[PDB]
Amino acid sequence: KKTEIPSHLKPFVSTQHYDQYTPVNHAVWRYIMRQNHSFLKDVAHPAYVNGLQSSGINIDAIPKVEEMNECLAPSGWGAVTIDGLIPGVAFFDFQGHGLLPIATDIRKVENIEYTPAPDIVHEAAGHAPILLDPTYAKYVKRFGQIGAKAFSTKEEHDAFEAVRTLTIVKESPTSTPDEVKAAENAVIEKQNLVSGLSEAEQISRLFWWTVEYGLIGNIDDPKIYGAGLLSSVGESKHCLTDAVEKVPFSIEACIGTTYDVTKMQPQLFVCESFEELTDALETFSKTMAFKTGGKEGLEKAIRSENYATAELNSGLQITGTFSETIENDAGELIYMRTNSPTALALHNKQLANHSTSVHSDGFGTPIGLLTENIALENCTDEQLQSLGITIGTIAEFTFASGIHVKGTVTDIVKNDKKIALISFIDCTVTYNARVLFDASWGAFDMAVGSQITSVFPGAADAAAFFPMDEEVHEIPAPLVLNELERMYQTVRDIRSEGILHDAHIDQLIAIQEVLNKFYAKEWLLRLEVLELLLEHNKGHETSAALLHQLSTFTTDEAVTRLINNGLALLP
Ligand SMILES: [Fe+3]
Repeated sequence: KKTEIPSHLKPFVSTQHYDQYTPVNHAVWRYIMRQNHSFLKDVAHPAYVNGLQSSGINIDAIPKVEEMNECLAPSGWGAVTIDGLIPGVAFFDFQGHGLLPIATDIRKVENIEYTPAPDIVHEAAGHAPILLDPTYAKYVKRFGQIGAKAFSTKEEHDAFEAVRTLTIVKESPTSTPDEVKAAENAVIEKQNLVSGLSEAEQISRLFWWTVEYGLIGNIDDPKIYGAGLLSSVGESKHCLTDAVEKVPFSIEACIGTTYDVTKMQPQLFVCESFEELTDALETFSKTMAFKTGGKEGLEKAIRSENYATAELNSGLQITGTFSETIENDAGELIYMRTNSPTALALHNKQLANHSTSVHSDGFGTPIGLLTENIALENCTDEQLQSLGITIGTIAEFTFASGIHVKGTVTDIVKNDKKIALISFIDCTVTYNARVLFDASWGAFDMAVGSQITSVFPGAADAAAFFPMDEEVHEIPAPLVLNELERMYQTVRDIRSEGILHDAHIDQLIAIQEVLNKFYAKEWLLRLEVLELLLEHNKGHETSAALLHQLSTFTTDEAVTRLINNGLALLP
């Protein structure tokens, strides 16, 4: 059975259009994967070669994400297509559900060595292979669940929105250079306001030094598992040199080390085992608001200025933008409120009659034990009758804080044995002089709890809380393929047949003549023709000429390295 996509993450899911891959795109995939196989089979984690094949990824052509999804299903994993930049919490949430999110664009031939934007080479060929090791898949899935609970600052949310805006303007024909420059400046302004170390920044550093640039084994002879290294033979070769410091993995070093995506990594972190990473991630998770709860967790929710969920010891989950807290003389929290539409939930399921439409202007809740050391959450029906908490009865009780509640009880919502929500009408709630609830305001819904167990970003029932929009994407128009693309396709068609008859050899010589007359800088198609002739021991004169031309092709250092690496794989 295939891994299911949660309804809340369905809005981020797109479609891979295979017909948008040109013959050059398949050739670029093939060259990179052949180079990746040559070097990584000896220096990468042992799972890389069989893991790529078992993930549905082949060297000859770009992979289909739907095939990868079927291939990973026996491992309890899946693959989905995403279009454009998605929030970090969603990126991690997919992984927490055992789903690999893959952007399907491929890099241009001019950007084989470095792509400014991560492509299918990195997102499929880098992130999928080691998942075939169940210990690694366990770490990535657990990392996904923890990363989806990480709080970001309002400044980080603003910076992310501005970055998403720039990508839409930059990739649009209507946009002017000045319209782009403004979006570029908005990013610098928003990024400048970012300060401090959020849980999300720490999780981002941990993911980078493990899932992305991680090394495993003896520090003297480390093996590569990092997706960025598995997608870059150039970086993987440099990383194993003394030019890059190998440092033992630690949570402290990784969460405290910043990174630059533009330049090669100055240091890399070596783990002994995936079990070590999983244990360290769990130990780190205890510093996070989802595990801590309390005012410390709620403070992170307020700094986010974004939707968050507070879970009480009753199990009542409150989803909204938290805005204010009332603390006592000892700094202990006794009351909290939201300033936004709010929803209430039990067991990640929205309670009936407790949607955003009901709580449109905010939700306020006293938190603590009652007087006489009474935990209202664990109170029995008999104890509630003694307290006066019975439907149709005017209830009057005082919290240990001094918050005073008087109202006619309308409803009691229980979570199993525990009391979770007490609804009131004609209700007045007061703390000293301050009126926390006025009877003119109507219904008071009192969440029951003495402690805040967990604070996490987003919603407990995201499908109910958020609009699950079914976006419509237009199918892209069919590609028009020029002479060069057709020549690449012709070499691929001949290689697939596995026969090199006289007419096929004549076609290859015709292609070599077109390249000599009209395509002086075309090195990849020349390499593919040389590879094919050498494989079938045919066209001896054409092969010698192509080998000499490619060996002495250009003064350019990058292309020379790219050609020489291709020449190195020849029979
Ligand atoms: Fe990556």
